Amino acid sequence: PLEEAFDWDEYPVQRVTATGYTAGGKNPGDPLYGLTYSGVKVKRDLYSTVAADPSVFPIGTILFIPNYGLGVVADTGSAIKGNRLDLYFETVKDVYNEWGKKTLDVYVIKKGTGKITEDELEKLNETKSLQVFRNQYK
Amino acid sequence: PLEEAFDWDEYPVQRVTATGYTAGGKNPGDPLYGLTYSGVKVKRDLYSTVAADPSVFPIGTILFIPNYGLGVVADTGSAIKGNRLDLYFETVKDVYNEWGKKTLDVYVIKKGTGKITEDELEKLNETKSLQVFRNQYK
Repeated sequence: PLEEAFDWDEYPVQRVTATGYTAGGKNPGDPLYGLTYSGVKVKRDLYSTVAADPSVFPIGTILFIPNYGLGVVADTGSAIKGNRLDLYFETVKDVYNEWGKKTLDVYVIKKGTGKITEDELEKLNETKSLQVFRNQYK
Repeated sequence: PLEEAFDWDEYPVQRVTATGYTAGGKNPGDPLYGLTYSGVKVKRDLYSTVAADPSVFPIGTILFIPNYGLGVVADTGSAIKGNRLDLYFETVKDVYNEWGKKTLDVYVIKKGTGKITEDELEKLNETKSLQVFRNQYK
C-alpha cells in the first residue's frame, strides 16, 4: 500500500485538523452538483479532491494523506481555515468502510417482539436515568 | 462514557459484520424519506435506529454497540443477512468525526499554482507508473 511504498518522510510534513465531507439548492442530477471551488467535480480516485485554506495549501497542492490517499487541493469553504483539511468521501458507507470497525462484538440487551413505534422509541430516548449520557449522541 | 459506565460483558455477546448507512426516488423533504422497515424514521440519538437480519435480531431488539451507542433494530435490507449490522449516521462528517483521525500529519508533495482543471486531474489519475495503486481508490 501507498503508506509503505514511498518514503513520505522525505517530504515536508504538516499537521492538520481533518474532517470528512461529501457533495450536496442542488440535487445529484443538476449540472452544478458536486463542483468544487477550483471548478472540478468532487472525486475519490488515486488523486482525490480535498478542501483546504488556500493561504496554507494553494489550489492544486498535492498532499499525501495517510489512510486516505493522494489529495489535490481543489475546494475551499468559509469554515475551512488555517491548518484544516476536509477529506472527500462519496458516501457514509465508504467512510465507515475505511475508518469504522467491521469486525465487532455487540451485546444483546433485550430481544425484540417484532415491532417498534415512534412513541416507544421516544420513551427509550427519554429514559430519565440515562439522560446524562444523551448529550453525547443527540 | 457508556462503554465503561455499564458492565456489558454481563449480557450475551454476538459478533457482527458492521457497515454504515444513511437515508436516501426520495428526497429529504418527502414524507416517506428516511423511513425504516419498522415504520419509524431513522434516528441518531441515545437509542439509534440500526438495520439487521430479523431472523438473527428481531425488530425491536436493543443492542449495545461499542463506540456507536445503544441501537434499536428498526430496519432491514435485502443485503443485510446473517450476523450483519448496518449502523445509521446522519452525514459523512458525522461518521468521520466518530471514527476518522482528526489529528493528522500530511505530506506536501507539490505546492499548487492556484488552479487545477479536469484535464489536469485526469492526467494525474492516469499516471502510468501509479496505476497499480489505483484499483484501491477508484
